[PDB]
Amino acid sequence: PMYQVKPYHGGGAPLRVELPTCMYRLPNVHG
Amino acid sequence: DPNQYYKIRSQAIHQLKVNGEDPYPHKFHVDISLTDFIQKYSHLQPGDHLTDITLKVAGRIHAKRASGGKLIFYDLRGEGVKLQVMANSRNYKSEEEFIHINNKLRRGDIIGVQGNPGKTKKGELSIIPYEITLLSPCLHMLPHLDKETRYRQRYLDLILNDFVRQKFIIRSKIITYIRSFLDELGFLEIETPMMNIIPGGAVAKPFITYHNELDMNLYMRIAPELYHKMLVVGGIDRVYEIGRQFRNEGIDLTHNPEFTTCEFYMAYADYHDLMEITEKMVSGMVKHITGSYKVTYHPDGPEGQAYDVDFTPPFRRINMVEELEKALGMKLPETNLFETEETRKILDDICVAKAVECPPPRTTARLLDKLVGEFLEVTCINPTFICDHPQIMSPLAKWHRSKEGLTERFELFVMKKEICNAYTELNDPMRQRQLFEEQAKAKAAGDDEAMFIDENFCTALEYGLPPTAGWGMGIDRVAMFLTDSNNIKEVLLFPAMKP
Amino acid sequence: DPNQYYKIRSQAIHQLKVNGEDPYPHKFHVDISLTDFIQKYSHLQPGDHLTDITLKVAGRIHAKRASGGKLIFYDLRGEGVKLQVMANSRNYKSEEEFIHINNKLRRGDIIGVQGNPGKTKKGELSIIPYEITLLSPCLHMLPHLHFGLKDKETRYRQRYLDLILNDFVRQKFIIRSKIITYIRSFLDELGFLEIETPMMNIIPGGAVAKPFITYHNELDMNLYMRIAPELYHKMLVVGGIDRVYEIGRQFRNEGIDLTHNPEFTTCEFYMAYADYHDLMEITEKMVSGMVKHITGSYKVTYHPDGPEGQAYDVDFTPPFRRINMVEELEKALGMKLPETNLFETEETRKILDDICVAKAVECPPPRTTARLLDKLVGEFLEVTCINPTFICDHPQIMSPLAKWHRSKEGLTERFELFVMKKEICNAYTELNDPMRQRQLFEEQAKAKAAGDDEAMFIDENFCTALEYGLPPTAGWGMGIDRVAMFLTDSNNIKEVLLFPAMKPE
Amino acid sequence: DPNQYYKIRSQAIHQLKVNGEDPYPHKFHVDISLTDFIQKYSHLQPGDHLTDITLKVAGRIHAKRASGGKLIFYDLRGEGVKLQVMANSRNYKSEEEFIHINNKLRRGDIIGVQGNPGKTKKGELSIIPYEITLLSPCLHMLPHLDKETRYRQRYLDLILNDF
Ligand SMILES: C[C@H]1CCC[C@H](C[C@H]2Cc3cc(O)cc(O)c3C(=O)O2)O1
Ligand SMILES: C[C@H]1CCC[C@H](C[C@H]2Cc3cc(O)cc(O)c3C(=O)O2)O1
Ligand SMILES: N[C@@H](CCCC[NH3+])C(=O)O
Ligand SMILES: N[C@@H](CCCC[NH3+])C(=O)O
Repeated sequence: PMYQVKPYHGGGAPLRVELPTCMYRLPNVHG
Repeated sequence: DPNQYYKIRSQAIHQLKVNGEDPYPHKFHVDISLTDFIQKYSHLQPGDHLTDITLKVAGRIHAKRASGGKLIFYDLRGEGVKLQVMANSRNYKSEEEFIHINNKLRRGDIIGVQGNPGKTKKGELSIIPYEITLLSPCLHMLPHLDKETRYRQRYLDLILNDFVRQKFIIRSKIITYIRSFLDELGFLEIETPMMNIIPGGAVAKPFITYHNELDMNLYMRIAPELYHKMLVVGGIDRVYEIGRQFRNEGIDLTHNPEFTTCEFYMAYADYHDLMEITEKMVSGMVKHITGSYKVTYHPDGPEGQAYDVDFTPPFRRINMVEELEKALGMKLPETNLFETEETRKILDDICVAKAVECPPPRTTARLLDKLVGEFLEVTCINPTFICDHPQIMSPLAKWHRSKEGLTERFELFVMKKEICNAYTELNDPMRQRQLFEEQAKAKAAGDDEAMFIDENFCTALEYGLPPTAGWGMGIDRVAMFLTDSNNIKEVLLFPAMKP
Repeated sequence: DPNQYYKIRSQAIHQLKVNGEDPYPHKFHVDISLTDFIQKYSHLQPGDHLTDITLKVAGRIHAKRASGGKLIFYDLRGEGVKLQVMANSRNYKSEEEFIHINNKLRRGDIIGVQGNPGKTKKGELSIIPYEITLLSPCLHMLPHLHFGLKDKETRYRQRYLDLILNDFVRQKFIIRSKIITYIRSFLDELGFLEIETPMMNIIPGGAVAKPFITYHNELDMNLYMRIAPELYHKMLVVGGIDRVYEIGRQFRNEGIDLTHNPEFTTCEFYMAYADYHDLMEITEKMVSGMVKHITGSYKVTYHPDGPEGQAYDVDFTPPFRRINMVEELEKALGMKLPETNLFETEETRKILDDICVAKAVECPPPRTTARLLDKLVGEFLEVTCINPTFICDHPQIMSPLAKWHRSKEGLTERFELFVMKKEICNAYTELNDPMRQRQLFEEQAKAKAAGDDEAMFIDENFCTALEYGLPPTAGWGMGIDRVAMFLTDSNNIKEVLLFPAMKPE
Repeated sequence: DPNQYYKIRSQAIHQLKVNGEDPYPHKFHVDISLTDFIQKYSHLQPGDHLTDITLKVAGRIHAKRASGGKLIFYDLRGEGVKLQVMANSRNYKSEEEFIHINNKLRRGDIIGVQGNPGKTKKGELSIIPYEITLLSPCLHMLPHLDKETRYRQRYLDLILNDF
């Protein structure tokens, strides 16, 4: 096996991108 | 009749425009995908109707079926799945509007649906609309259920044929898997020029183009090889590139003029290392994507027999010259004699005797290549390494450390077709320059297959390229084998076609 | 002298080949990277020597320093870091081999080193070799930071020299790679399919540009290198693939300057059932997220005029400022503009021409309505876009593939994202009415046949695809190289291209 | 003792402020209500763990229970319902962070949870966190399970009494 080289992304943790988001909703109490 | 349909529908849609009914609305607010809808409500019992839940979905109409005067079913498709729309006037916003929309809609139309989850008596999952909106009408008569048409109108192919999408999803998974594999090994993903003053790194007829601002002709790249090695000289020890190459050659089942490859270069590695890495990458790829090491392939298409191709490592290895000797039933010259005219003549004679055709020029490299094609490559069904090519056919490969006249090179073959090419990189600038001079001399004599000499690259080598091994893979061909396609056009979204 | 150096070293290396000393060995077994070596043994105390640990490393000699007859220091570099080799005669395999190898090696050579971790009295982490092996000699006089190379042209013509000598260059291309990887991750997670579409076309489309022309042997016809993948992407959306993206090369046969190269990399994506409002939100999220991930914060320092000019912090903190093109331009001009639509009207064109003249805003022929507006927008609006800024609602006459604005007559649902006066993104709600699209193509066609050589060709095939029904959709493009420029503090596109195109030397 | 608790927690929270750990963050992106979460995943079988699904929820901690050194249960309440948070270091973003957050959190705190739907062996619906965020700490000792107090501090009445 070839000698180890750490990934350029750092090696800490898998890339975790910030994604778009949507304010959650609660149901109509009267419905 | 299709022509009539188009004339009639076009007029009806223009009329919708004139009447201010907006047949191409700007925005429809899809709430949930069809896939998620199916997943969320498949647990429903026949007859159920969640009147409290209203959702918005969208897709393309593949079927329209009336049942009485107040009920119409639409087959709504998207994302490779389907959902029934069960429209009864009783649940619709209004009866008049129910009438108007149903009269407006046709097979092929893109629609948005607002309604409730439900299930028919027969147990068919459905959405029961409060309102249906036309999002984009189909002006043509949608086809139902040759290959030319599939390739010239890929969008039609994609609409009608579920498997096509799946092939391109698999293609994408292959590429993404490779990036993950190399990134994890500490490779840097790079981009090198697609336009070159001098094309190199392969044997191919190039595309030529005129660049205006530089007032000079340029060639489209046939490979990125020489740039990558210069980057390794630059001290970037591990590099890779997945990108397009261009070869101005013929089109057939396994060749397209533009195609996608992955090349990577690894300092302090040799060809033995690249064999293990190739095995691990390819076997791991097949297993991750298909669920096992064995994949079914129809080399002659579905009309013929199928074979399970076994990617379980380790792969079979054969040595070009030795195996060719066995295959021919005759002793070949010593490998240190492969540069001689005597050997060329011997190969020419063998080709004649065995009825192996080789068009001019009948050079040693080409005659050997034809022989290898005939007697060795055809035996490579499962993944097979063909190794230790003569130097005369491998002008960028490093001489073999123990076999005089050979090189430390391998090719990986699957189902008689080449998917990878790799070698310990030649890093002796004097020997590389000698080989380039021989190429250029052959080129001037009339051998079109000969390489151009690249001075900038040779100069780069003079600064010191570490011992290094490099590797290339034909992505399209890999995709062919993992999608059971025997025509490269199946794994290219828009293949080149004669108009 | 360098010329003499090369002759002498070449002969010496040749003599090594003759004597069977193998100066280009096939395989050396590296045990550990220099980065790992440093991380593992930085803890050592001055004077430490781990005699029980033997490791193999490799790299390029950047310096050679003799200290008496029995001690030599080599500055060994790789991976952007350095490690000192402290070669002591008594620790070497033998004194005779110690002399022989030292007499053989020169600055620049690639070597492999087998030895023990250690640290000098002065506290310098080192490896103490049992054996050193020449892996690949440098035949030229290797340049040095003090002298060289800062000369741009040499740097771009011999990028390998630039990478060897200048650590910041490697760092720029690492950042560039991180940008692309970030975008793929972002789009993959939103369910987009990464696709590849033809780079060679019968008709180039999807942008305004001069194409490259080439000859295809098999089909015996000329083909054009793509200027944009846009029309293929929309046909696939028609095909039912709702979300697609492609990061790839485009070719435009135009000028070369600080922000323009004839081949450059873009990302385009197309998203069914989205409009331009959705794409602004996604753009803000992607770009701000990218900047914070890569740099550690939303604020980036940039030198728009290079290191000899003033720097500015660019704030990518969302939400981005939004301005409407015509509105803001009218405010900046202190006057109202004439209304325009799809058709070129001489009255309107003349009014814009007069405005350009009065404001001393240049516009080379042809002085079309769209081009005069473009120049005006450049002078008065783009120059104010320092922080990321959306310029929105372009006139239809500037946007032949953009859908008409649902509430603003004569305008379109389009935006461009500007950073430091340069446009890093272009996007719009896609025109999906075939009759309207064909109509715009006919106007483009007229204008070509009238003298606009950048104007679009009718794509009869694409219009046909639109006739089968393109869902409401929004598309987007990003100039990857420009983003890289802004995130690497480069004001020249050549800094973020490994091998930029250069006029012959 | 309630007075002592308040003095001690107040100091700890001010310290979080000084250390730049932002104990009152501006925005947490709730993905789904607790009610919908319960409705969506009650069909799960004991032992299940949907590692492909990540969701964000929020609420008030009504109970904290350690089980060994690598497992802590939080009773998360809101909307008149409750959801168990099953935090094991093995599923958390990192062990060190797992330690830090658990040491920080107390009964009463408002928290945001990012994690996967799951079910314990015993059949308790749960969310298994990748990350927990303190949204608003409770500085006072939360009461458990006169009428004057209920009427003068209606918010306490509402927290404690579902009816
Ligand atoms: C980089 C190389 C390594 C060997 C396999 C493969 C060869 C490549 C040859 C080749 C030549 C050509 O003119 C057109 C094509 O579509 C291909 C191909 O797909 O496969 O990729
Ligand atoms: C696809 C587009 C969208 C807008 C930003 C960017 C524009 C693009 C224009 C452009 C034109 C050209 O001829 C040469 C170039 O290097 C560029 C560039 O880098 O930026 O990418
Ligand atoms: N450039 C080669 C692939 C890499 C070979 C090893 N450097 C080809 O096009 O076949
Ligand atoms: N093709 C555009 C980018 C995408 C615009 C939105 N469809 C360009 O080259 O500028």
